[PDB]
Amino acid sequence: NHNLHITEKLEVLAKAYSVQGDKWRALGYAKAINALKSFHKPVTSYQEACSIPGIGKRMAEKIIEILESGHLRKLDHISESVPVLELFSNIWGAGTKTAQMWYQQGFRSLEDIRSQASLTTQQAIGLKHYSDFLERMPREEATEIEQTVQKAAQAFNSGLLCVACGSYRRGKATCGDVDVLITHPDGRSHRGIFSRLLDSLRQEGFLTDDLVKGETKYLGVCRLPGPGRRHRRLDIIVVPYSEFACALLYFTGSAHFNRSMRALAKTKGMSLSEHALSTAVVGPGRVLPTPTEKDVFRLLGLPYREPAERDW
DNA sequence: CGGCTGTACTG
DNA sequence: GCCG
Ligand SMILES: [Cl-]
Ligand SMILES: [Cl-]
Ligand code: NA
Repeated sequence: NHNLHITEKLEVLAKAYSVQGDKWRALGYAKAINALKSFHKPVTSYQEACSIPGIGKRMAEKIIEILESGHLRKLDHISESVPVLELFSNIWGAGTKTAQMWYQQGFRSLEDIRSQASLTTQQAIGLKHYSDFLERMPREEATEIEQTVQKAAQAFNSGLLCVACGSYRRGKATCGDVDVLITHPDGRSHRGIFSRLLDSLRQEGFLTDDLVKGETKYLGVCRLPGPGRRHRRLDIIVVPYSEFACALLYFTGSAHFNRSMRALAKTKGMSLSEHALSTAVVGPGRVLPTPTEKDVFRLLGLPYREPAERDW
């Protein structure tokens, strides 16, 4: 990580682009920043800069200004709105467009939002849990959340598999949120469970707010019982057994891992989703058999990677 | 020039 | 932003 002196300046620029909705430029910055964060030695030569994949002409030119001047002149033309747009867009359910609208309307603080903004149902929940949603949890707590869902689900059928995915499954010490993936080996007994499970978890007082209720995926808010507990983001997903491996892969991530794998599948005339690895349409396309995650890797001509190896 | 992943909610 |  011999990077700090350059990346710190780039991240400021990156975040500005992000919160103002210039997602593609922010992507380039993210990737560039990630590369610098993983190069063996500190960057010295302009040519050395280009030498790195993810860093090109313009990023090189910028890195050179940092190494020399110790300051990047672009960081001075960042709209003063940025901190407020970040503040506003950290409300779950409010993105760049909402943040900008609120800013235009003269709002500057969460007090302004609370007292004067018209909030969607999701945004009101997001504001209520503003601080909690910015907090990570120790992985031990993710374990408890998993078991809470598992115990509730297994009440309906002891054969149900319940797996917490995301950074938890990638073996991280802390987790931003928990995704519990649920299926049944017999390809059938997963049906019916979804709505009953949610209602059970709600009656138990575990689910405190619902954000999105989809057909097979729920997004909401949970809190474990007892003192000193925070509200945590929880998704619960139910999939037929045939999708298990692709869903494990997707819900495990990371984000960059997922997009890279999808990009690779596309180069090979395939398409990869949380549902299946398919032949490209580029009729509709054929679902390729993938009973395990290894199968997805092999079909893409990749050696298997354990969840901890997918933390990109 | 233009893709940069592919999915599924809300209202 | 990067890159084919
Ligand atoms: Cl542009
Ligand atoms: Cl595992
Ligand atoms: Na948000």
